[PDB]
Amino acid sequence: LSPEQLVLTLLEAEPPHVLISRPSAPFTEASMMMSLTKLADKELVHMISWAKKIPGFVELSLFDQVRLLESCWMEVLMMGLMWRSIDHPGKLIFAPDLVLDRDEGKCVEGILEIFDMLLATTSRFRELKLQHKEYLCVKAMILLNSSMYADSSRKLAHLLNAVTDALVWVIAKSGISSQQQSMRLANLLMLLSHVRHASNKGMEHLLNMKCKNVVPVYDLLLEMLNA
Amino acid sequence: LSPEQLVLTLLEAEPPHVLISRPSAPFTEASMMMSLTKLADKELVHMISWAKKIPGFVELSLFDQVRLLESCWMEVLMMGLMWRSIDHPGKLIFAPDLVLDRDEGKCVEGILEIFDMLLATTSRFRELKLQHKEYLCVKAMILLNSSSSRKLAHLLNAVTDALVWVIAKSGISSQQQSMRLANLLMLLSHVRHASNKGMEHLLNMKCKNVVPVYDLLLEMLNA
Amino acid sequence: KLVQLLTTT
Amino acid sequence: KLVQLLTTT
Ligand SMILES: Oc1ccc2cc(-c3noc4cc(O)ccc34)ccc2c1
Ligand SMILES: Oc1ccc2cc(-c3noc4cc(O)ccc34)ccc2c1
Repeated sequence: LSPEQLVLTLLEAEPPHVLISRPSAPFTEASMMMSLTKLADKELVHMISWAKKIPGFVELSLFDQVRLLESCWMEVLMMGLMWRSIDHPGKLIFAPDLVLDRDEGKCVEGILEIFDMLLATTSRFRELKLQHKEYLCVKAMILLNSSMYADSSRKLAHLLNAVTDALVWVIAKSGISSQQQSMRLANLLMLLSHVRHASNKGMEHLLNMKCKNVVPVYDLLLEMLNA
Repeated sequence: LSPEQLVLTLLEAEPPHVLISRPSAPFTEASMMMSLTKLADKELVHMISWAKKIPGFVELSLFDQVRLLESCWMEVLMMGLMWRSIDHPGKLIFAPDLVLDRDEGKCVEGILEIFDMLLATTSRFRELKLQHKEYLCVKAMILLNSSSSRKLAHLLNAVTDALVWVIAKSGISSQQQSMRLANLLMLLSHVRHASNKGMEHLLNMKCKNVVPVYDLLLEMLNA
Repeated sequence: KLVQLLTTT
Repeated sequence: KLVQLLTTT
């Protein structure tokens, strides 16, 4: 299975586009969090299916599969957010019928901070001209490299290695310099830290919200949160 | 300033190891929190001098220097720790005479988890056989990547270029140079995560009164 | 919920 | 104090 064929299977693993079915209208504090949690919940379902389509994922023990997703679900959502917003400076395209500015994130306390982290990192990927195929590998790497740590474990590293090798290949095909190729790989990988940082901040904020019973936490998003 | 000169400069800038003695008696919740915090406080002082020696750091606006350091101080401390513990599987060498065991992390609620990540990530570095020169570059990238703004980007590329030059000087195939670069950098996330759990824990321990949080250590904790 | 989706299609 | 160490020393 060459790097090219592995990337193709990730493309085929891409989840479907989601909409929250909200008639276009101004966002208030209740409707905004309501929309974000309702969408995160729908996407979580598709994330599980997406993960099982990554060659070898289903061959991991159930403990690993569960632990890897409980660990990275928020990062994969944000990484998907950044890809979709890449072509729209200033905006965060959570969904076609759920688009937010920085000013809209002001109505809700603690959110403007998170949006800024997401906008800055989206902006960063935008100046590097993140390519779709790169997006695919990176998003996969987030899943496989999320949680901190024999038969199953070796398969993970083997699987993570495979995706790493797929990202190198994609960069190799851009035809750029070898120095430029190495510089691009590092610039893309260094952003994983930023995605993880916003993730920790978003769950912290989401968790506080749950405790206040201000958001309609849905079954799936709920256990992914508690985990 | 060639990559090699940047490496050579980072090697000289390495701060001296802070010597702290392990308490006489077997650790208690407090004696451990006071050891760790005392050591961290002293190391922060050296870290700030260290950062001012990173080529071009002092050329950034004061505000950026403050944001980088407040954002990465714990990661840098942990990366230093992991490197000092690299040739001692199972152990975390916080200092020459303060060699904590994984089990000693029980006399403190919730610190074992943080210790496990550190040990986990350390083993990964051990497995990759991290080299002194790679380590110097990585630690500096942590600080420059916690991210005048354009001057920080060229600073990060400068260090990235150095890490790339160091790995290339190992002789592994070009393909394997890329793979090693990737494998080393993927670990940055883990360090950032541990930093997050570690700082949240620390702030918690401060609210509990379990240990006095010094002036500099408190500023950094709050950011 | 997570586990049942992991084991079904 | 952080600002002091960065600029004062
Ligand atoms: O595709 C998606 C769907 C939902 C998402 C929610 C957040 C988010 N960041 O910070 C928060 C804080 C909250 O209270 C609720 C949600 C969030 C970030 C990225 C997302 C991407
Ligand atoms: O060189 C150093 C010095 C102090 C350090 C403290 C922690 C640490 N991890 O989790 C914590 C929780 C606390 O409450 C206090 C300190 C910590 C981790 C790495 C370190 C490296």
